Amino acid sequence: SKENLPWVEKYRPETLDEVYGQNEVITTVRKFVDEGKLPHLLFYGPPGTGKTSTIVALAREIYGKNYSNMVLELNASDDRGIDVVRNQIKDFASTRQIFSKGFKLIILDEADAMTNAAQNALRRVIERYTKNTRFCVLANYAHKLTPALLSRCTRFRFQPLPQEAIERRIANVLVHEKLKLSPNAEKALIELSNGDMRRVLNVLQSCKATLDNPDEDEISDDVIYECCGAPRPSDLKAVLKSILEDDWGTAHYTLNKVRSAKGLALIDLIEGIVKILEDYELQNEETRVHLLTKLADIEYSISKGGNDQIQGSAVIGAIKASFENET
Amino acid sequence: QQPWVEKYRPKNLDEVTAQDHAVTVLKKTLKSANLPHMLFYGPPGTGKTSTILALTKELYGPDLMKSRILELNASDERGISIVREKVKNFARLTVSKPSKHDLENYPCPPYKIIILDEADSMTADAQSALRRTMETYSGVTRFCLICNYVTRIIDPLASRCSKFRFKALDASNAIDRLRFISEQENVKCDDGVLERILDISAGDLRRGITLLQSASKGAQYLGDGKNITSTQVEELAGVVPHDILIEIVEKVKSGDFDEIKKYVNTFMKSGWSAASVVNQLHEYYITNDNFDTNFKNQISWLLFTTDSRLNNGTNEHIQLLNLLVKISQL
Amino acid sequence: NKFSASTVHLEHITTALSCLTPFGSKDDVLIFIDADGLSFVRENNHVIKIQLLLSRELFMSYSYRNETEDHMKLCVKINHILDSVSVMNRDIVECTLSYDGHGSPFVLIFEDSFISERVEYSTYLIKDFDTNGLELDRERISFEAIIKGEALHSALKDLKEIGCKECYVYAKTEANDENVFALISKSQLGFSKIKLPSNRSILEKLQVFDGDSTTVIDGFAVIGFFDFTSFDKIRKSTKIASKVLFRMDVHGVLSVNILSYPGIVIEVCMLEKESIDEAAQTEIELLMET
Amino acid sequence: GEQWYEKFKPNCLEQVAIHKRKLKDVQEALDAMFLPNAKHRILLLSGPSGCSKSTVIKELSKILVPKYRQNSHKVTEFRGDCIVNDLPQMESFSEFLKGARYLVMSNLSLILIEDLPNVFHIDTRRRFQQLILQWLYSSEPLLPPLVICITECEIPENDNNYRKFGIDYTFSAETIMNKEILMHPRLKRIKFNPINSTLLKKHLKFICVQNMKMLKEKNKWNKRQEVIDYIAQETGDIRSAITTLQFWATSSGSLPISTRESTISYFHAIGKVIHGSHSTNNDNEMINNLFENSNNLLSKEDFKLGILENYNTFNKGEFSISDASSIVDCLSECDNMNGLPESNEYGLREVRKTFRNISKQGHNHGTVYFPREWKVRKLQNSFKVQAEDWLNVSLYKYNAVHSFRNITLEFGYYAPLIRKCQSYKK
Amino acid sequence: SLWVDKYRPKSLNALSHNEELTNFLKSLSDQPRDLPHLLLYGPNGTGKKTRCMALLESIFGPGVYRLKIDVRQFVKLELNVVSSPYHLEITPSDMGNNDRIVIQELLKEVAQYKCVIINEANSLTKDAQAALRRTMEKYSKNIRLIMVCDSMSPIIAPIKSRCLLIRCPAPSDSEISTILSDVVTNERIQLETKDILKRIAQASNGNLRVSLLMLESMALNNELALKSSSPIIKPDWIIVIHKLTRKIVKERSVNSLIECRAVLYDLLAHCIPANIILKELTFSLLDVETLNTTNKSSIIEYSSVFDERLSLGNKAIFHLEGFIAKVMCCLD
DNA sequence: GATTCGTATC
DNA sequence: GCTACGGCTATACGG
Ligand SMILES: Nc1ncnc2c1ncn2[C@@H]1O[C@H](COP(=O)(O)OP(=O)(O)OP(O)(O)=S)[C@@H](O)[C@H]1O
Ligand SMILES: Nc1ncnc2c1ncn2[C@@H]1O[C@H](COP(=O)(O)OP(=O)(O)OP(O)(O)=S)[C@@H](O)[C@H]1O
Ligand SMILES: Nc1ncnc2c1ncn2[C@@H]1O[C@H](COP(=O)(O)OP(=O)(O)OP(O)(O)=S)[C@@H](O)[C@H]1O
Ligand SMILES: Nc1ncnc2c1ncn2[C@@H]1O[C@H](COP(=O)(O)OP(=O)(O)O)[C@@H](O)[C@H]1O
Ligand SMILES: [Mg+2]
Ligand SMILES: [Mg+2]
Ligand SMILES: [Mg+2]
Repeated sequence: SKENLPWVEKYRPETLDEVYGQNEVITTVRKFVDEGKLPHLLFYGPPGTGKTSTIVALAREIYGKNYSNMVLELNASDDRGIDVVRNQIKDFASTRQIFSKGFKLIILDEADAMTNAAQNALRRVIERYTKNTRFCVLANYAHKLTPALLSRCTRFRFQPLPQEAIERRIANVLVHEKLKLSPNAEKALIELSNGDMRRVLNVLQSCKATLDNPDEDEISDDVIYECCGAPRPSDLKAVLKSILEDDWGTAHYTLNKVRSAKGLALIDLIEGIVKILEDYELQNEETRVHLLTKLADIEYSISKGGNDQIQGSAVIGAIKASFENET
Repeated sequence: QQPWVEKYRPKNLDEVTAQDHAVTVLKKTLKSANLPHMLFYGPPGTGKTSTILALTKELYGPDLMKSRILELNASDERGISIVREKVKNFARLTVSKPSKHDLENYPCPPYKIIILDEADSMTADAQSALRRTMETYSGVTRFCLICNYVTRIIDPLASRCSKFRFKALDASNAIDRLRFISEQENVKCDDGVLERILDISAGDLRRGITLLQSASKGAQYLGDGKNITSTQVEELAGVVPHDILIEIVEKVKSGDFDEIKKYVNTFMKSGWSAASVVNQLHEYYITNDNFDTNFKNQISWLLFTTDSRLNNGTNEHIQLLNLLVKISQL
Repeated sequence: NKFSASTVHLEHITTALSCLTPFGSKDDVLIFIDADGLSFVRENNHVIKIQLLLSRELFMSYSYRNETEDHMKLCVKINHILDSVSVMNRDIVECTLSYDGHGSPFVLIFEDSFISERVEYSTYLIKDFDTNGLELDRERISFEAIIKGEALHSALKDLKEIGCKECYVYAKTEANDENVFALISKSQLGFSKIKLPSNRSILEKLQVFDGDSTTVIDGFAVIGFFDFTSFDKIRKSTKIASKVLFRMDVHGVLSVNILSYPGIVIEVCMLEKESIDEAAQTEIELLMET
Repeated sequence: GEQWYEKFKPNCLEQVAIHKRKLKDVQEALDAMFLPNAKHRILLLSGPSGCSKSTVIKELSKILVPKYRQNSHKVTEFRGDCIVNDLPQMESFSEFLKGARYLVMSNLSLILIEDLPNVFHIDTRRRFQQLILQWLYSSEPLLPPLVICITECEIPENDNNYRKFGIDYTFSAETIMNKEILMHPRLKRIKFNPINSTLLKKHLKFICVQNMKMLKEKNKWNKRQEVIDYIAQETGDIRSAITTLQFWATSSGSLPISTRESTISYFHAIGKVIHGSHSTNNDNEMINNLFENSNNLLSKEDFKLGILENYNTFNKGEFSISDASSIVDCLSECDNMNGLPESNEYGLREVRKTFRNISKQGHNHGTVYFPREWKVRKLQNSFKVQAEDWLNVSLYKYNAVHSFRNITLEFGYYAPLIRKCQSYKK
Repeated sequence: SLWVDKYRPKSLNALSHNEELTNFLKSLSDQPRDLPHLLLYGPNGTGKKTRCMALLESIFGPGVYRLKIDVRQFVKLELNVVSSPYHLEITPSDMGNNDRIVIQELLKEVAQYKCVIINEANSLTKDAQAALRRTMEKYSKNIRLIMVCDSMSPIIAPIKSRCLLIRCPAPSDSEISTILSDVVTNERIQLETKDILKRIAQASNGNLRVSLLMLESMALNNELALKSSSPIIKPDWIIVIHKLTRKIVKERSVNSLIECRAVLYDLLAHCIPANIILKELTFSLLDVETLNTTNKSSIIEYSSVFDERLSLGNKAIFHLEGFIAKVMCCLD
């Protein structure tokens, strides 16, 4: 029944050896568990970095056949108020071991979305039952956590997945699904994911769906761009060239052609232009300020809706005005 | 009877036009059973609800639809308590056993779909409870989040759900559908018509269908039997006539504050909308080759700022007067 | 239908299901269905588990037409089922418990000639964890005691009345045919103990082992520190019981078998609190010397 | 072997650390409330913490209650910790007030209510308000005098979801007692002020002279004067001052002297934002300390309205119009930030910076006032009632609907000059 | 009783001030079955509500102008409701911010081509519109909403997409003068000359309601007569705004700013909308001949910035005082 | 914290 | 017949 699953859920690692990328964290937690003592962990980083697939694999490797009665998992999908923390967590972390297997792991996923009162009531539970219970905290935003809670928690930072790890996972997915992927399409997947395994898995699933024959046909870069409606680098470069060099009429015509022939959204083009403009000379310091401020204002306006033609004209005019400080 | 928008709503996935990528992904996953969590987004009136309803009726069938589909939108409460109780309980429920007829004439996938339309209006507090809900109950339940602004969707939910974007229905996308509707409704139009309808209804087809229906009703009431002209659908939509626009431009050229204020007062007396006149001014000024680059940049930024202010819900008169004064003093 | 069982007596099954009321009042329960009968397993906070068995002989039209699975499991709520089985009577209401395999409601058809009430409940997926985790190990049983239901029920009611924030279990046997079994309560009033009688009518048997379940030792006291919020979960279960059997091993797992067709068997398991304070055990031992 | 705020406690009225005028007015009010006539029934004492708001009532009762009592001495303080078996916690105060009304003749005893019931809970709060309201309006010919010492304190930040407001911000008398009680003719609210430096120094010197052997033994009697001056100048709390003095004296070392930090009042905070602080000449430090110590006051929209309504006090309002324009523009910008703490920081930093570059010596300043927004909202509610009545009578006579906007703009003004001007003719 | 209600047309043919709009309404009423959701946008005083009433009478026959006032209750939001045969009135003014729940309940109760009229749709909050964008689309077989608003700018894009845009131009001077002549013919006032009606029309700025009310007020003041030099009875708040404009253009000081703030507080206590207060202050400031073109441009720029700020803000006093301070600094 | 008035005292 | 108990209920508190 695992085939009738999304690729982001049936490719979830079950062992620590399948969690690519976070090599330092994996090695450190392996040393901790091999040496017995495991400090109170706190996993932080961008979403989709493997902060849950790592802790669940660690729990499975520690409590073999006992992942159920030794691990208590609470997330934002369930209530985690004062009453919950003071009753359920306390009762679970205050009782003796089932078979004297070790310590009782408590996984608190998405602990950032927790009230400060609960985060302060949890600290004494963490410190007073640390002999037989070790707490793990998963959070994407560190500012939501009490500084004392951060103090009484060893911090492991799950950085965005490097290119090598995502490439290895893509290779494994290709082998498991009997698929073919072009290297350019793989690089496009790398740049689209921007450090997120779930994005890569979803785009690969959509590409396999988009193929007439998922067996004898290879997922090309054009498929990877069409399945997500993302702008190709060529059209972004053409738009940037038209805005920077040609007059106002031809630049507007090119922008309309690019956004119409492929249906590309304006915000995606704005992000692409921002990325292509980062590795630019721009000797004058005012050009950078004008570009960043005007493009951020236009992106904020787009996030609230409006007239796409006016916003595109604003983009063109802003870029031209910012690059007039060049000469 | 029924409005033309609801009368020609796509019933099956083969009727949704110009959304080729998402619709073909859904059609291909219809054969299989690996449909992932979906995040439909795009301009208003692009065919998200129609597409999801068509997929729902194709996968399960009318009888299985009620027992295997839950729909929640802005019309109902979607708070943190609702997400925590109703959505979670529905997802936990085992999928109902299809009947023999359902298995014979429908794919009947082993999962069920929770449709959360207009999800951009859901608070970030209630969007954090869906994260694990759409992840642990993934092999028995599927989630379809529909919204107009992806920015309102938190990053975790956007990462968990597949990103399907619905393209804007321009005059080269929904023209076939509009012509089909006109032919089915026996509508007489001149050459070039329905193109202005798609252009005025930019990034939307429901507005275009409504405009076509209103023009058809007007033509029927007239009794002349002649085809519908472009100026009719232009005036009916609310587009400012070109003579009024050129008079506005001429008043702008003569940088007299009193004359501009008087003519803006007269224009607001006429009752036109600020958004339409601003859009038409943009189309006139940007396209005109007589102006130079610096003036075009400044006027583009001024129009952007004016539209941003108007979208916030401000007085049209003051914004229009300030914009025209700025254009005059340029 | 794969499963279909008809019963005429509803008060018995009503009381059996109401024995699970002190647990989660409105939550999910798991129902295993096999040839022997149907069972009800409820677990709270992974610290206490209760199992209720209803034998085939209790019913009168047990079929179990399923063949593809040895046992059939389904997850449903508790409040709705208890309310349905609380139909009482005026003419016997013959229940028609049924379950048509996967993706089918657990239908409870009640027929009373004049009334043809039919109730259906949708099934939830699974508790999704290894339920058999609270089972005691039958090699290191520290002590094994049997107490009548009324005495234990009265003791638990008395503890509930006086608060009893935390509870202790004291068991000791002497070679002079003097066996002591009592419960200590850490309540707002301090440390209060309830000494059960040594008479065989109340305490039929008490054997304190040495972690081997075979050798009986004398003079050694087994201390069990259990949170009362889980110890009162079987307070009403012993009210309808005749004999109650106690079993605790060195792993800090309590096992209470409740028995009242061969009746109803209620097999519950409890975890033991970690007993952080070292002087707590010492002061309990000192108090027990009086 | 005990705390110095005890043992060295006042024994007579003279020892009480209170100003002469405050003592005389409190004694006058008590003497008026002990007469057979009952012009004033309750005395609502209020003030900051530890401002001799409790130690004076007992001393007054020592020489007042026995004089007017009958023959055939102290207070009857309400204990909020007595959990009666067959009595709900709300009914505890009800029983207290219903049994304290029997002390009139031969049983006279002042009723002191310092520890209020859990007024943070809405139900018992309104029950207490009703109970004290019944006391004022009671048909009882004779009632004993009653004193409610509401110690005002700034309630800190809390995790309560909404629970209205007022009692979640401050513990003042207005947040417990309602407007009907405050404006009642039989209520006399005598507010108290922080203890002045002179009386604090006098009482600290009295404590020091009453115990000097250990002071000279620990080479502290010669350093006593500086310690007393610093303690009496840093805090206005007598009990806290005595505790700090005891802690310093009993200690043996070089531990710095510290005391509780007072919370800046609303008008005080407005003055600090507008004018500045003489203690600290660094704007950043002052603003940071103000936000850290009192963030429950700078977060309310009243403080921004307070600045808007009170920035015209600098130099009596003779400052440049550009400064006022900048201040109001930044206030509007902060209002346009949906209450972010950054907006709260900026809206005060800009005002303080603007009022620093134009600070001119020898310029008299005016007085401040609370923002005139409650009056405006009451007038708006009155206009709402008027418009509702006009639209109600309009629809009842003729079938014509009129939008509330048009009623405010056109109908409301012309309705009198039409209807009543034709009533003249009839 | 009132002349506005006395001379209110009760049918499509009775309407004689738009012509083209009346013909379009006839076209819409020719087929009452396929009635799309209608959104009337135009200047206030045009007669959009009267046009909606006339259209409903055309669809639902006579008796539309009936007035079945009743009181409802929502959770205690006890908003009054004006019911009529196949016609219900909803005013977003009576419930600000909290309008979503009450409009949801009213819509679901009406659903049970019934028409519900929601005037001044601009006052609807972004949440009520969020509910309505699905309420209209879902139950579009048993209810047809018709909404009239002054300007559709604060209306979300989906609602404008699902509804039909119909423009209602303000009455012209000649036709409104003709309407005034008909009024003074039906109830004789013995006008000295018809020029006074034209001057009243010019002083109404296309607001027929304002023209009728001021004509009735002047007739009552002059004892059912009219005079060539009869004073124009403008609303009091407009006079107060003109006085405030004079104070601003005369006293450029901080004490004058305090006086202006007091005047603004009085205006707000008169329940006058802040946006229209800012608009009238700006336009009165632009009418002063002493100020030069640069000053007027600065005035209009500040007005735009501060009305945007007021739209994106809770407290209205701050923005008005800021605009006054900015214009005062510009003057000197 | 700033203003105005008011005693009380060295 | 009265009891001791099961179910009902008014309710102070809960979050
Ligand atoms: N290192 C990895 N190697 C392979 N797949 C990975 C890796 N990290 C994440 N994934 C995949 O991404 C999915 C989501 O990751 P999770 O660990 O469940 O969530 P997360 O990474 O903690 O992000 P958040 O903050 O919880 S939304 C997993 O189920 C895997 O399929
Ligand atoms: N791709 C399409 N093909 C055919 N008709 C379409 C398409 N997209 C939209 N429509 C028409 O649009 C109407 C229904 O659109 P909806 O899907 O309800 O709007 P939407 O895409 O959900 O945008 P909203 O309502 O602002 S969330 C019907 O009249 C359809 O015929
Ligand atoms: N000279 C003195 N003057 C005043 N209080 C004194 C003095 N010497 C000792 N004390 C003690 O200091 C304390 C001050 O009590 P009060 O201030 O009257 O009570 P309070 O004002 O109600 O304080 P709160 O509001 O409860 S914090 C009492 O405990 C007194 O016994
Ligand atoms: N065609 C017309 N002829 C005469 N009077 C009219 C006409 N249309 C509208 N009116 C007048 O307008 C008044 C109502 O205006 P209203 O609908 O409130 O305007 P708005 O919809 O702009 O608020 C009525 O009193 C009526 O006398
Ligand atoms: Mg996770
Ligand atoms: Mg939709
Ligand atoms: Mg006291």
